[PDB]
Amino acid sequence: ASIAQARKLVEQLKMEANIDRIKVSKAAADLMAYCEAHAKEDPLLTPVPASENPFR
Amino acid sequence: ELDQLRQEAEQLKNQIRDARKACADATLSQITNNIDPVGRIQMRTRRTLRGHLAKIYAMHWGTDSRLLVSASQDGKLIIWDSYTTNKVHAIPLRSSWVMTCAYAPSGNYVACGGLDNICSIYNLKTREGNVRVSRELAGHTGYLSCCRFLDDNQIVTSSGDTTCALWDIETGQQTTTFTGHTGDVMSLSLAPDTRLFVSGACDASAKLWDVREGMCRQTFTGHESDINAICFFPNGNAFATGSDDATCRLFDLRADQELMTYSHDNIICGITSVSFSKSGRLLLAGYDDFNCNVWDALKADRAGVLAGHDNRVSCLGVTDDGMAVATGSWDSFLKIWN
Amino acid sequence: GGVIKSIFTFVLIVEFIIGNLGNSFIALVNCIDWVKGRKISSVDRILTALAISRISLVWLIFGSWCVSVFFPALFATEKMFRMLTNIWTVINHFSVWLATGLGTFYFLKIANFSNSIFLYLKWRVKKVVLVLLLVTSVFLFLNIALINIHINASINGFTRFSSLIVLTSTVFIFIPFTLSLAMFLLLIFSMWKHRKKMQHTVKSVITFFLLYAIFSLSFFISVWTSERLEENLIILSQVMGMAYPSCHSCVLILGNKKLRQASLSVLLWLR
Amino acid sequence: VQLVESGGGLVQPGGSRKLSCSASGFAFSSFGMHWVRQAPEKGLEWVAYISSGSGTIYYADTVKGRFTISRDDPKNTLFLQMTSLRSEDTAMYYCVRSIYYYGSSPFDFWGQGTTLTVSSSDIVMTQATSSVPVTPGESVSISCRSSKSLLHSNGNTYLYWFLQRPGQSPQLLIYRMSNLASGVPDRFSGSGSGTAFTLTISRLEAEDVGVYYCMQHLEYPLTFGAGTKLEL
Amino acid sequence: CTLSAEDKAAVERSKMIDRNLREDGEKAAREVKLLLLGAGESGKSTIVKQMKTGIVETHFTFKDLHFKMFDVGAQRSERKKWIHCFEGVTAIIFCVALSDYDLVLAEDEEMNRMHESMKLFDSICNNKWFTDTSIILFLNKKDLFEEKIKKSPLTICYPEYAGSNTYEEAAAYIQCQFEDLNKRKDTKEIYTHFTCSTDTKNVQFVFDAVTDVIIKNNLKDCGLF
Ligand SMILES: CC(C)CCC[C@@H](C)[C@H]1CC[C@H]2[C@@H]3CC=C4C[C@@H](O)CC[C@]4(C)[C@H]3CC[C@]12C
Ligand SMILES: O=C(O)c1ccccc1Nc1cccc(C(F)(F)F)c1
Repeated sequence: ASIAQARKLVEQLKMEANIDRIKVSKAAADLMAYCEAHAKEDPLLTPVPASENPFR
Repeated sequence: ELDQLRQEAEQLKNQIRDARKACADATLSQITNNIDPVGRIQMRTRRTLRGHLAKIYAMHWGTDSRLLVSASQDGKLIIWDSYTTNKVHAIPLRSSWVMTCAYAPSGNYVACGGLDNICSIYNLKTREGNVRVSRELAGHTGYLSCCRFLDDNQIVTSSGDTTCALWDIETGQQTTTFTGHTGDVMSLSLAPDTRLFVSGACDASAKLWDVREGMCRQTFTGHESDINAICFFPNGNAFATGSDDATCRLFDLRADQELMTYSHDNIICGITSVSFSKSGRLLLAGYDDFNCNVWDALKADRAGVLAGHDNRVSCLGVTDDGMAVATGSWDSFLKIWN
Repeated sequence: GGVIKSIFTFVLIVEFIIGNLGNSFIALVNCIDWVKGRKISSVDRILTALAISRISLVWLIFGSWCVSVFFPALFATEKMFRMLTNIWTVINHFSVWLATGLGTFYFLKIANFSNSIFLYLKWRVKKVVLVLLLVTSVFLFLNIALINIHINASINGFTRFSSLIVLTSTVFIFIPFTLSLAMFLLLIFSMWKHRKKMQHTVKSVITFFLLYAIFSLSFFISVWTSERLEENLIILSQVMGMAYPSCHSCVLILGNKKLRQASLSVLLWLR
Repeated sequence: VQLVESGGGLVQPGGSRKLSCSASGFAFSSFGMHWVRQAPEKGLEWVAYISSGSGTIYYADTVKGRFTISRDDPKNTLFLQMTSLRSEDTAMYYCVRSIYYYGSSPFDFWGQGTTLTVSSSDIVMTQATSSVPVTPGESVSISCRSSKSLLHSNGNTYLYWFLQRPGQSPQLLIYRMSNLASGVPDRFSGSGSGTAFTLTISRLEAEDVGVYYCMQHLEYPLTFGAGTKLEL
Repeated sequence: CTLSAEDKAAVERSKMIDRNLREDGEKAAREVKLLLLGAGESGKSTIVKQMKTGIVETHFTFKDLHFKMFDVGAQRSERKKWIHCFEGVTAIIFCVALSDYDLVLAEDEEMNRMHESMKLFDSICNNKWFTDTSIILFLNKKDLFEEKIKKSPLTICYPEYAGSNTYEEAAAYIQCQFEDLNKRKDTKEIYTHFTCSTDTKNVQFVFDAVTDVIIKNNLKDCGLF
């Protein structure tokens, strides 16, 4: 019955708890590094010359 | 004992919360103090794709960044050439109620579905020259909220029955069913590696499922209302959740917590479609107030406003090369922005 | 003599006041909706076109009256009269046929008859209004040709010719008005039948289409009848043939709901 | 998918005939149709073309006025009415299906064709070789120079390569100078620079034999080439 | 021009697709879509036969008008985020069974079924998406209502009752009570008409309601009101 559902929920929580978590600072640093590395390759962020834009 | 199991679940939740609190020292906002702001981005409507005669509910870009598939309540999928406003072919849907569409990465198949509980996958490249329905996947006891092609043979589809499924095209059966969401699953986004995918649902929760295994690796709950849209970060280590709480949130896979929210006082309406720019510094989200707002990613600042839509914007997408933003809305007008 | 002429001049002045008020009201409120991005349906688009045409026509009529009053040789320099008549005929034809086209729009959008041809025409309101204007351009060209015909016939041999030009333009104007009256009467009949059937299971516009029709018929009778004060029949024709582009605009303001809300907003501004 | 034609044979000169190409196996309403010609021992020449909905009806210079091309969409048939025959029209006529959208494959399928015999500023592309002895399993190149640059401003080259096997109907090989038609082995490839174009065949087989023809598609005159013949 | 022959042909194919889209849209504009709703007992299926998994669509032509009935009772999910999918339906058919005034819900028998129907009617009629959408209310199962009314008064369902236990008075009272939940009285109109299992005339009431609603929509679009 509902006991099986509770056991499944507890097991799912147990497997979700045993994972490798890195520092939030490290995650933000990696995210901003990826944002910077491909920032120049972003036509939306930095509009390309009109001659080089397919959607003239 | 049921009470013992509930106590164990509560202890597990407390331990997860303690781990999340310990793993955080400074928020993403604090770390990005010295980053140069994006600045106001002035974007105009390069193309307007008229032809739909009803509210548009979903729109998906092709890999080639020129072809666009649009689904409307009028019962006809329309494929547009984006460079020059041309209708490639129009597919008359069996069920006029459609709430999702997908363009295969190869470009040969187009998926759709909706309140018919049916994933209709049509083949475009056909000898006969028409567009027949290759498969009609059945097995979801609820509306088809989203559908995304992993490849030409497998499709991930989320339904309102609090489930998602990985269907194989030829067999027509669910290879792997992902269950565990309390509320109706309402949007899904695949990672660039096409190995993990995150589904956001009614329960103010986004669960990151592994396609190959078939279990929810992590669950992130930070919202307070329905989650209507979701989109991966280009890296694959993060994603964005759009809710009815008027705030998008950036969730990091490895940190397993909310990195930063996107809330502003003057906007109280919900969020329907959320996308990302190619570099990831920009988060375009289609809000419920006939507008699309472009936020910074490293900062919770309004980079721009894509005003110009008469009605509710339901679909919002970004090309693979990031040269355009389609922000089709309920007024039956797809709009290409750049 | 002079007293009735002055009274009719005052009537013209007041009806200018009301007509410019109504037309400027309509054009301004719809332009405000346009610039602010508010709702812009087809009915207010047709109303904008109609109001602009009416404002042009009322200015033209008053200009004719002014050159009749400001300087009389400049009211009788002939060639000026030819150009003024041509411009007035173009503008008035456009106004009256756009009014009839708006009537056709209303009838083909609202009426719920069962006639086969009516059903076949019901679903083509934009096509029917465009076709109506295009095919009535033929009547416009025919009218212009006739106007030039009588002007040449009279000049080769003009107040009597004024009584003749008013006659021909009056007949041409009666045609689309008869069409509009038929459409409106049929629309009211269809709505009344529907209301009766659904009970088993507006007024001011009718007053207009009665009183204005009677007034125009009486003017036609006067044209066919005693022409006393020939120097003032021109202004009498001015007031009578320019009354419709003002009172019909007022009827439109009373009718359309957005114009009524704008009138309420103006009244709130008054207090 | 079949496009079998009907009508033809021996005709008294200067008379009139009709060629009926029967459409079956595909949605013929949504496809444009091209009537192309084949002289008894010579190459190809575009003749006529009617688009979907018959809203675009173009003809070659040789067959203006005399010819007529129409389509019965509900009946799924293509009609070519022929008036005022001369001795230059003795030839084999093919009906060709061509769908037109982004990434389409124009001239995808070609009918078998019907033979006709009567009693007694266009881009001129050249294939100067016109004959090249070959051996199986050999990489070969086949060139077709163009008078004007087929590289349109839209960024799409407009050179088509077809193959006609002996005693058969021509089959598409390459469209738009780079793309490969469905059902064609990957050995075939195409290259060019906007004026000079060439096919490359990695390995040659029995199927590869025949005649290869090059088509322009900028202006609707749509001149073919002399073609290159493969001999073992 | 500055276009290729292939490009021009593509534009013409786009024009043909546009013509087909316009023809289909003109056919659908003349067409009428209805949304059929039910609660508790959900006797609408029965009356489904009178005018004739996920969304169930029934097409039927009456007096040259093509109705598209939509039944959604099998959706069984979060209504609020698919209800907006039927914005623009001409009218909403709400079928409530009078027999529910006493029959209680299968779960939580403390709650009356008719009150559950009233709550659903409040949710649908007063919903933000259906501000301009009219409601056609069939108070069906009137035969069983007439059979059972003379056993217990309507106090069991509605204690605030001061009328007799005859069919006509009770029918009027339940009609009025259902209509009282329409907060936006002016924006939308409730067409109420009682039906039974054996009725071949309900199609006529549907047709009258839809023609009234169509005329109202045309009047509003023309700007009369
Ligand atoms: C039946 C009703 C609605 C129409 C009657 C109004 C028409 C016929 C009126 C309105 C404007 C009038 C014109 C206004 C000015 C002049 C200039 C004058 O030197 C000669 C007469 C002339 C040219 C008038 C002739 C009659 C005229 C054209
Ligand atoms: O005003 C005209 O000339 C008119 C003509 C034909 C049909 C309708 C017309 N006007 C109109 C304007 C508002 C309301 C109504 C009506 F109540 F009759 F429907 C009619």
